[PDB]
Amino acid sequence: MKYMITSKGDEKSDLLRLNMIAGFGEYDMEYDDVEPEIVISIGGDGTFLSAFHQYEERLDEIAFIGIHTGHLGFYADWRPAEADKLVKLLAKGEYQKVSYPLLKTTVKYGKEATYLALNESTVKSSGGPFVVDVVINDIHFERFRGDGLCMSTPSGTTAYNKSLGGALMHPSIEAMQLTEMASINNRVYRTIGSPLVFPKHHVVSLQPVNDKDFQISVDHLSILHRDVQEIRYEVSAKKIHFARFRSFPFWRRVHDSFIED
Amino acid sequence: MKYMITSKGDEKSDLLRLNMIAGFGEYDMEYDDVEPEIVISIGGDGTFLSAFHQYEERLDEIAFIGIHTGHLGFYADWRPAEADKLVKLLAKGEYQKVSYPLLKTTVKYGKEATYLALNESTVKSSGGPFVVDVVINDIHFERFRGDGLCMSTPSGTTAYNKSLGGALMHPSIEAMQLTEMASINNRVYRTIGSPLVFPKHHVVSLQPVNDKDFQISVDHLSILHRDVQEIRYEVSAKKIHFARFRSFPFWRRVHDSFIED
Amino acid sequence: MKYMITSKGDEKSDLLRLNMIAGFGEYDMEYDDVEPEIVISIGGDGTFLSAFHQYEERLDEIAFIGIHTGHLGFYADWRPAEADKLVKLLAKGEYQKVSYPLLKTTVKYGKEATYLALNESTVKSSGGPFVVDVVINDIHFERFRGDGLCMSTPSGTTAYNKSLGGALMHPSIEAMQLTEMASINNRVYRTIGSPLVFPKHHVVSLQPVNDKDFQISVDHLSILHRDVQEIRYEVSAKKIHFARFRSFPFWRRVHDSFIED
Amino acid sequence: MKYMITSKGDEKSDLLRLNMIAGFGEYDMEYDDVEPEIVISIGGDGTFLSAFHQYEERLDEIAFIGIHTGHLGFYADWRPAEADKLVKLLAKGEYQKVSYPLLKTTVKYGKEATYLALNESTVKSSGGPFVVDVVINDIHFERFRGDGLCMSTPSGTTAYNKSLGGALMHPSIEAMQLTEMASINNRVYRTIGSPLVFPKHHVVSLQPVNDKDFQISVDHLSILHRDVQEIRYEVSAKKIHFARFRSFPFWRRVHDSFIED
Ligand SMILES: Nc1ncnc2c1ncn2[C@@H]1O[C@H](CN2CC#Cc3nc4c(N)ncnc4n3[C@@H]3O[C@H](CNC(=O)NCCCNC(=O)C2)[C@@H](O)[C@H]3O)[C@@H](O)[C@H]1O
Ligand SMILES: Nc1ncnc2c1ncn2[C@@H]1O[C@H](CN2CC#Cc3nc4c(N)ncnc4n3[C@@H]3O[C@H](CNC(=O)NCCCNC(=O)C2)[C@@H](O)[C@H]3O)[C@@H](O)[C@H]1O
Ligand SMILES: Nc1ncnc2c1ncn2[C@@H]1O[C@H](CN2CC#Cc3nc4c(N)ncnc4n3[C@@H]3O[C@H](CNC(=O)NCCCNC(=O)C2)[C@@H](O)[C@H]3O)[C@@H](O)[C@H]1O
Ligand SMILES: Nc1ncnc2c1ncn2[C@@H]1O[C@H](CN2CC#Cc3nc4c(N)ncnc4n3[C@@H]3O[C@H](CNC(=O)NCCCNC(=O)C2)[C@@H](O)[C@H]3O)[C@@H](O)[C@H]1O
Repeated sequence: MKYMITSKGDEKSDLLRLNMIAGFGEYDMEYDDVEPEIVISIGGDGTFLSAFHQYEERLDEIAFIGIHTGHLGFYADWRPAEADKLVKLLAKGEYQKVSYPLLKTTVKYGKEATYLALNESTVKSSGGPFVVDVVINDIHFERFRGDGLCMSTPSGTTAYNKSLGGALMHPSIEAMQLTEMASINNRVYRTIGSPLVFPKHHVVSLQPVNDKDFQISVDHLSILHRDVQEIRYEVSAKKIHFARFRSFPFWRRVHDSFIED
Repeated sequence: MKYMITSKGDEKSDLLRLNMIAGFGEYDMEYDDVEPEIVISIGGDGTFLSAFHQYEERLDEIAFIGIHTGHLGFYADWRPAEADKLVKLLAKGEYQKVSYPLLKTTVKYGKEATYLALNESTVKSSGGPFVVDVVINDIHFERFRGDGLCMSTPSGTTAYNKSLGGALMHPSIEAMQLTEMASINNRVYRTIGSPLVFPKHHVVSLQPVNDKDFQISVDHLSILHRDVQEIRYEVSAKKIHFARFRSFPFWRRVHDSFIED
Repeated sequence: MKYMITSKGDEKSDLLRLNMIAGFGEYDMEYDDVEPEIVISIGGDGTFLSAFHQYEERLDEIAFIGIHTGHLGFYADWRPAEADKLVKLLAKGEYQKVSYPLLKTTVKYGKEATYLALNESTVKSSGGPFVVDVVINDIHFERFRGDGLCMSTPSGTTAYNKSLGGALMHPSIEAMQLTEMASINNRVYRTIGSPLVFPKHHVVSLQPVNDKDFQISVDHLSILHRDVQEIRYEVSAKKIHFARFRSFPFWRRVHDSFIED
Repeated sequence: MKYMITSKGDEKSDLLRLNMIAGFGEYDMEYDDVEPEIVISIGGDGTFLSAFHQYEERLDEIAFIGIHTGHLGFYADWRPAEADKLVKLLAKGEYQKVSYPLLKTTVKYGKEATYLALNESTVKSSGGPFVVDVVINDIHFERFRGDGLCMSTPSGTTAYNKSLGGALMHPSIEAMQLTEMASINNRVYRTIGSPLVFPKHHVVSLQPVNDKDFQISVDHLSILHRDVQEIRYEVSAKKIHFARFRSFPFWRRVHDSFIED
């Protein structure tokens, strides 16, 4: 297999990467960071998100693996001490692939840009008040006034979405979840309050009310967009694929990350 | 079609029912409350939940319709003024069927009882402290200490689940959602806090820790169970079917019920 | 000083109590559980709440001290290993007194009963729906529909109130805090949602709307009241007094109980 | 009395102001915007906050009055139709003064700046991750990681603080309330979660952990501070004073603004 390895870049991660490369040299494994079939991320979830975005144009051809060199990362399945066992198992093709859903964000102006999110896409104002109309499948649902909005994938539900009161969703559910950031609610201004969970093929559109400039973040890459006509969220047709070598169920992963491990 | 009509029993609902019966008499419609194919509920969501439980043994043979005689009911699609138009459309078979998921609860003792919920199943203590171990697909996930737990269907997400901070979920998603009621969280006792959303085929089991008596409510029918070994939640294979005569999208229904109408 | 010692009653607490009694015998200390001036509670916060209610008729004549024999108790200032140092310091009168506010609950029928709470007073229905009008200083404020209501003292804010989303309040603030349990909020039914913090001399009255039977709990002593006309909450004029031998600030106590220790 | 009138500046507010000025001309009232004793704000709460900050250096010499020309403003006690009755009552000195507490924020660098807030002071990062140590009366209480923090006065509790889950506090309570914005909570990172309510003379200090640049907002005036050593919050010794001409209790004001009016 062609493979590549990204590192967080501290001394620990860089040496783990060099040692795994040396270990891969003893098998029919070619290091190739243009067209890898296996992408190994060594670091944390931030490192793993950067790896996903480096290869977002070849998701259907890649299985990802995460090694956490600090504390547990949610997209990590290996500790550094297990890296040799990983090399051997990867080499012998001894794995099954697991797929998580992805979120597509489309930004239109006055022209379009699309982004793929593994965790979430959020939107805030570029300074002034944040006010958008929320339109669900072309039905006007609410006018949102507040700090911003967060649209999460299932595997993203344990990240920013969790901090905003959202529900944790198992990743086999093909859905996206919208959570509010500090909405205004009084007798004049009203939002639903609750997180909202949307299935595949529903489209959630945000439409400016006054200011048209927004800070849009996709997995914490945050970009100012000007003259925005619409921001459209839907579950992507594209999926990220994971190499899985043993059972590490999602709910155990949640348990280990939030309850005790 | 065989049909029947349940009424909340106030003067308004009883007369609407008699007038609809008279209207049905002018078509090939037989009143039959043993084996109806159409069940019409006139009242509110409580009335509609009672209708569902009166016929839970023939869900695959029945389409339900709700008329709200007070303010909007979530399971209601008609106002009383539209009852004549309903009679005519029902008679001419001018409808499509829509299915919502259901929740199955199994209670084992030391012997089993199962219940079907359209909104939710909740569990509390019979007086003493409520303490259960939460086991997800045979994996011990947390020990819950607090007031109780609520497992909601998708259409139930807008009911008790909403009041407990849960996410609102579109009913095409085959899932159930677990929410906490006032858990204890300190350095000794820890729960996940967040609502949890489970797909079809996941089993959530509650296991007593000390007290074995629980008050279990299914759609607000609340029953004391003694000597409980286990309470198991899963998405039912059974579905409730609705007669639909026009588009009334779920998110518009949410909008009309919580934002403005 | 006259003193007494209550024990949780496990082997550990009973022996600690006997050893402290023996230690007190070596000083001008008389064991007296009718008119103690010092009440020592050995156990947990439940034990300490029982001690407070055993002596609620002599609060102005008593300083309380808590020993936690299990993990940290919020009303506890001593570990069991420090009991000897406690005996010596108590005996030599080497302490300052600290006062926390208390909550008064009055229940009227059709006749009155009053209770004093150190943590909180809550109200629920005796089975049926819970619906009360909330009246603040004779001003109708909201009609509450839901599971119940919790009125907390400042030192109670870290207990049930915390689990219900309430704010943690420093105990020098003479106030009470009202929190909701799972209110219904839709276009027909509306509550404030937020916790409410009331100063001394404000009166919060709950008035039945339909059912007149309520389960009222004061520090987890829960009693059915029938034919209730009114439930009135106000900050008590009475205060619980603590013996303090060293600085153990409230916010450090919070830190140690919820963050790390 | 010397008085001045600020207007939101729309046609409606400017004409109300001119008509009130004309009405004041018929009494012993001098228009003076350098040293007014009465400051009348015509507009909304934003207008009223701007009036407060225009005169923050003479709070002990000023009574404020608010007129809301749009929907109810929380700092507003008059509708535009009552402006004549206001002029007459103000002129004849027919009023009592009411005082609300204020929040003092001190920012130190490496040099100090202080600000007075009527609603709240918030702190966020200037872009990068927000990470501060929270120190309460020189006791390290938690390391906060998340979007930011909000410190609210009592009258501010119904504003941003409310949107962040904070408790609503009656303004006679001399306190400040700290609320979190989307904190990270997992097995590695822990915050208290709950709002915290501090009495007079407690000092809450925020200390940078890595990045030293912060966006600090005081009543929605938002300013970048660089090279920050510390941000200190305490209840101000200074108070804003209101002219009151009739009873309009705080809890009725809350009721009218959030429940119905
Ligand atoms: N106010 C907020 N509250 C909560 N989360 C927030 C907030 N703002 C942004 N984010 C999330 O940061 C992601 C991106 N950063 C790497 C990551 C992750 C991750 N992904 C998952 C997952 N799928 N499941 C469970 N845990 C996960 N984690 C865990 O978050 C912790 C690290 N993140 C933070 O410090 N963020 C705060 C600002 C700084 N960020 C970064 O520079 C990049 C590590 O523990 C990591 O393991 C974004 O995508 C949001 O989601
Ligand atoms: N603390 C609580 N907070 C919030 N809900 C609670 C709480 N406790 C129990 N329940 C729910 O009551 C259901 C059952 N009652 C009929 C119904 C409904 C319904 N179903 C849906 C739906 N699927 N989507 C959107 N709205 C829905 N509604 C709307 O609730 C309002 C009526 N219910 C209440 O007064 N309950 C409080 C106790 C009294 N109950 C009853 O005697 C029977 C009407 O407005 C009705 O339209 C149970 O199943 C829970 O879910
Ligand atoms: N759903 C709920 N969620 C959260 N609390 C609830 C709930 N229902 C009731 N209560 C509280 O129980 C008190 C009374 N019980 C002894 C105590 C305490 C206490 N007082 C304080 C304080 N002032 N500050 C910080 N921690 C405190 N604790 C800590 O609570 C833990 C123990 N309590 C519970 O298991 N209760 C659940 C039901 C069983 N209870 C009891 O048999 C008696 C121990 O850790 C103890 O240290 C009542 O008064 C409420 O407040
Ligand atoms: N995410 C957020 N969620 C909730 N509040 C937020 C958020 N961010 C900032 N703020 C608050 O805005 C204040 C400042 N703006 C004028 C005011 C007020 C006020 N003060 C009180 C009070 N003491 N009690 C009850 N209601 C009050 N209101 C009511 O807020 C509504 C208007 N405010 C907003 O649109 N803000 C969002 C951004 C735009 N802002 C402004 O350009 C200036 C009107 O209804 C007004 O009446 C700041 O100081 C925060 O507190």
